[PDB]
Amino acid sequence: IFPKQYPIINFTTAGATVQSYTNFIRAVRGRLTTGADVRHEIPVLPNRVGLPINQRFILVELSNHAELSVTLALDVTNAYVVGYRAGNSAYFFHPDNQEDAEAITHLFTDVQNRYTFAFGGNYDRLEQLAGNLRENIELGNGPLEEAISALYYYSTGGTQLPTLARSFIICIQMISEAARFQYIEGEMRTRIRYNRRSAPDPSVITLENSWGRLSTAIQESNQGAFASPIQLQRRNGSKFSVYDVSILIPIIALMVYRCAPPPSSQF
Ligand SMILES: Nc1nc2ncc([C@@H](O)[C@H](O)CO)nc2c(=O)[nH]1
Repeated sequence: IFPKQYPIINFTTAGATVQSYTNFIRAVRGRLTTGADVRHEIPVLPNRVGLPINQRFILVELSNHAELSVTLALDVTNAYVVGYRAGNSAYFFHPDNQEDAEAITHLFTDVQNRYTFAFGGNYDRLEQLAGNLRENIELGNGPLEEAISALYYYSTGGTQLPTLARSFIICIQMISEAARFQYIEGEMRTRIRYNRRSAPDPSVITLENSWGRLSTAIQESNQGAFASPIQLQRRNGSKFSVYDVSILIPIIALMVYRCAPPPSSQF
């Protein structure tokens, strides 16, 4: 066996409902947050510094309607999708630094074929590759059915990288963004409830883009007040400003670690 098999959380597109999608996202969230380190009620993701590699990754087994499966690697410290495995191959985005390049070797070690892409996995590289921006890519259970198939066929040549980058973007939103924001799990539940496939709107896209910033402002907010107004976007593109963490408590599910557990405050 490898020294600690990282936790795997399974999900299927096969008979999905709002109940099985909520379950899956609760589980994933419950795998990521320390439990403790609750800043003004939001759980903070564990600091990358004193984190042992045998605690670094969560694996998500994405099954499918035609019994094809993909296993994604999730980085606990930010819920980032760092790479994936399909059949006997494993592919990882290009790491952003040496430390990450190092850690990534402890992932799917039993695969025969490992590949590290030339490009990184952030939305900008991926939108350019997909040749289609996030607001023009559809989300919902049918798009996720299509994504898992694409990732699995990349191994046996039904590649086409535009389609593969598009499939990663779809998968990053319905899994890591849904976990980061209670708001975005809500958009996906509606698409699954009505069996809709719709692109994300401005309120959804700006939350994705502002998560780091939100984590820093909530962690350095004085008492509950943001030391300067953060503007978000409405679903119609109107900007508005949030000045206080309470507005965001039903919105953001977890935060990336930025500052010191306060002094304590948990008990
Ligand atoms: N591979 C992969 N790529 C990503 N790119 C951007 C973001 C965003 O959530 C950033 O926080 C801001 O755009 N998340 C991810 C992600 O989890 N996985």
